[PDB]
Amino acid sequence: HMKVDKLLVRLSDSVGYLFWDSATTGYATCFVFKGLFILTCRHVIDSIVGDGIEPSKWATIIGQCVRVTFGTNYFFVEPWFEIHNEELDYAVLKLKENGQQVPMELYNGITPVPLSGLIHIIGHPYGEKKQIDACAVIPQGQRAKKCQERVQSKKAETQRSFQKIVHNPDVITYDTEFFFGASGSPVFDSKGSLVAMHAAGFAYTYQNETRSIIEFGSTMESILLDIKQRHKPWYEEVFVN
Repeated sequence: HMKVDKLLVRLSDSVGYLFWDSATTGYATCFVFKGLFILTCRHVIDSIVGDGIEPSKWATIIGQCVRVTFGTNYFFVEPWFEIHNEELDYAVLKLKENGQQVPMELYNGITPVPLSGLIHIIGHPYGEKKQIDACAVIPQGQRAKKCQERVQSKKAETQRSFQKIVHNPDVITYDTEFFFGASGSPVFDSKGSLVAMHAAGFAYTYQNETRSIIEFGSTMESILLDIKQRHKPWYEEVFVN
């Protein structure tokens, strides 16, 4: 369908390339969540700050070492780091206005989480050009079976490893090229409505190729509930008011 394809091209203007150069250098994907606030994965912030830094200083380091481009066209973020979560692997940052127009926010209400079918992901695999990809949902009930099949096929040449996606309705699973460094990329359902944020996969190297057993992202519903419970005053000023 092309009306959805034209919609996803429009939405892709809200998907950003996050770059950092701190003690290390790297990139990730992010997207405008609500207003000036962007979303990315929590493990990305951990890579920016690195290990052994007091929490009082993360906001200053983030403000000093992060830049975001949605295309001199870039945004800094505010030295502010308060809404985030390790298990759901999300982090909110706030863009600093600089006269350039902020792209439209992508959170557009309570999209149902697709239990099967097709989803779309927008982001920057390999830290290169922005891409829009279509992926098939892997239903929850087939996750454990899919993982063992593919591990055994390779060994032909356990499930304690995968037991963070097995009974987790808070994630969608799928197979995507966005495994290659596009963590933080927003995930859309077949209508082009924001449903999730791509998180990670299960990396391994086989015949000198880096591959992944399965990929997953945390649902917007689970992220928003966490924000609603843990940061109710912030939720009401940003989402309600």
